[PDB]
Amino acid sequence: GHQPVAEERLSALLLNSSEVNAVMGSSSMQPGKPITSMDSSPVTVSLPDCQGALYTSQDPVYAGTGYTAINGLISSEPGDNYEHWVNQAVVAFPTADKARAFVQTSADKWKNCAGKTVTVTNKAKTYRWTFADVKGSPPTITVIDTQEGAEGWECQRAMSVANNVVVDVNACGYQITNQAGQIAAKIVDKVNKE
Ligand SMILES: [Tb+3]
Ligand SMILES: [Tb+3]
Repeated sequence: GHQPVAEERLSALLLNSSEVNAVMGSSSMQPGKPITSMDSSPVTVSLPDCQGALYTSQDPVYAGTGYTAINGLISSEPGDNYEHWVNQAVVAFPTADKARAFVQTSADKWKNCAGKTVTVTNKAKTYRWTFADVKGSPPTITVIDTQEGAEGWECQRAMSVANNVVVDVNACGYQITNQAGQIAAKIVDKVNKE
């Protein structure tokens, strides 16, 4: 079987509520409404090409890449002070080649963000985030970013590709090590079984 994943099957690739909870160490995370388009809400990053290194599914990042469809979910415990937060998305491309090219581009951009602090402005609010080094083994990339302050809030970004599908994950919390890497690998397993 060498057929690509159909656009209409993207939602079946995401992790369910049990799976998200299990990775994150929670029993109460809940998903929001399906996300079915790229995010074009404005955000300013002091190094503009680090936008994708901070957030999944960003319009300025995916624009022009040939993607055909995106399906995602954001999950967290209820309330304003959730312990865990996950944004998981899968992005369909016409071919494996185009999907892989996008991850390669992402790897180039993330490597220029590694080991740097950037300033991010959103809704007239400004915060600084510090990137660790880019990790992972082909075709997966990961990087941990840490929000300034004594909270210790952090996010791990993970991106991978299988078949014609790019897997794009942001997992955040106070005890981040490789949750986004785990999520990505589980989504890749779902792509593989399509
Ligand atoms: Tb957003
Ligand atoms: Tb906060």
